[PDB]
Amino acid sequence: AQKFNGLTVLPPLLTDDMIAAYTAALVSGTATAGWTFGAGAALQIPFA
Amino acid sequence: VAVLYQDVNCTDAWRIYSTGNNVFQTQAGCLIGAEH
Ligand SMILES: *[C@@H]1O[C@H](CO[C@@H]2O[C@@H](C)[C@@H](O)[C@@H](O)[C@@H]2O)[C@@H](O[C@@H]2O[C@H](CO)[C@@H](O[C@@H]3O[C@H](CO[C@H]4O[C@H](CO)[C@@H](O)[C@H](O)[C@@H]4O)[C@@H](O)[C@H](O)[C@@H]3O)[C@H](O)[C@H]2NC(C)=O)[C@H](O)[C@H]1NC(C)=O
Repeated sequence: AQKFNGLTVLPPLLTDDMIAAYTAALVSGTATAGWTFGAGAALQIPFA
Repeated sequence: VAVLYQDVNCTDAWRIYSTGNNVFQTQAGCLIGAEH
């Protein structure tokens, strides 16, 4: 009915897979390098 | 120009104004006039 009366819903540019990929990259960066004071050149460090 | 039809499945009576040489399907609908 919505479409028959000329009301359309458009898809977002970024899919769910892309957002999940971004979050996975952020978590991996925190676990591996854990950059502090910004997001530049990752510096590896043991988690402990 | 290129034309995107949101509610048409062109994979392999189509409700499109005109066809072309670069009709193909995407996750956003049927696209005509653009090369992939
Ligand atoms: C737009 O339409 C396409 C094509 O739809 C086909 O044609 C229309 C007219 C109907 O007859 C459909 O039933 C036809 O499929 C859709 O793509 C199809 O999507 C379905 C559902 O996801 C797919 O079915 C799956 O296919 C797999 C097994 O099939 C295997 O063999 C076929 C060849 O016979 C091959 O294409 C496929 O890759 C496999 O090797 C499997 O994932 C699963 O079990 C299921 O059967 C079907 O394969 C798709 N067909 C094609 C040609 O891509 C689109 O989904 C539809 N788009 C939208 C947005 O709705």
